[PDB]
Amino acid sequence: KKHTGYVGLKNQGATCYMNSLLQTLFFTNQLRKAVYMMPTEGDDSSKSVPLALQRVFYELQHSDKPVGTKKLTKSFGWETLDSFMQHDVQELCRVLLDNVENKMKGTCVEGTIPKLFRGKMVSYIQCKEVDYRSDRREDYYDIQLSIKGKKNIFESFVDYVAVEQLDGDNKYDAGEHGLQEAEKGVKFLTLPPVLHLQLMRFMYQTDQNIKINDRFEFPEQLPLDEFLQKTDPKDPANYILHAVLVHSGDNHGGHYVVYLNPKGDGKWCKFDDDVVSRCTKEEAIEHNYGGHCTNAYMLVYIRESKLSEVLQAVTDHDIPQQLVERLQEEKRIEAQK
Repeated sequence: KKHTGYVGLKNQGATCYMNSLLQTLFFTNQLRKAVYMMPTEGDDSSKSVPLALQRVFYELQHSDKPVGTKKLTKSFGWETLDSFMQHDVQELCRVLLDNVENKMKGTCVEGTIPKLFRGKMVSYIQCKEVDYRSDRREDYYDIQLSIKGKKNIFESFVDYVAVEQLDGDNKYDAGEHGLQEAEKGVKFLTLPPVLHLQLMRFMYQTDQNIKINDRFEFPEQLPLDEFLQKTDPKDPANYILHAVLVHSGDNHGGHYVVYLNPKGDGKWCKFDDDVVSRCTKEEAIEHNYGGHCTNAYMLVYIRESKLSEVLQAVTDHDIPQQLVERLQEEKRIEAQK
């Protein structure tokens, strides 16, 4: 806190990726401000995920001491020894962001989650020998990128938009045209201001969940224009690395950490539960490539054109005085035992 200006989160069990994700969301300043503005005055403290996230964020903004998350884990009901071990980071991110997206309905920050995180892609099936095509628009809040046998993020995105062949016994049911040989793939229509990329190191013969510790390179600056169906000359898809969520160890267990440059200025900090320290750019990026068991499993990028708005400064006045009073009360009631 005193070294860095940022406070850590308590170790309170095998919550795995949770503390890492919480710092990542907290330092999505535009999301943080919108989270503070949610009308939770009449919410039950034991049950409200929205209020629970306001508390963690408030504590992360104000506290000099490591911040606790028991009321938050309670609120979305992941309380068992291995509850976080049975889920992955994108599943947790969906729970938190869905709950927060609901409460923002009928408020000045409605549709903050889609605005920040939601992109558009087209899933197509095109028949080869008959004139039939099926195009369906899909929304995504995150991308699961294949890393096995891939050297870098570029090769992952190439693999993601690669054409799959439907041949032989795997022919596509084209209705009136019967079974048909077809091509199946996805194209990107839009990339969102805040890009959540999970690296599929943790995957499912042998009936075992395994961790791939192979070298996988990701850059500081990531150009994605070449993966868009139609690019905008005014707004190119140039992305800036904001967060590197790191796991040290193997499939069964290990240590979770997040590297952030919160202001998007290339000044990196390591967030290790209660311990926040300054680190080199090299430690945050290159040292988490893995290869020949400490490596990245999730990357956050922010679109260069949206960086200053996404990372817009947060002051103490951005927290509604009502909300401040309710958490001020909670801290006083607990200080009576």
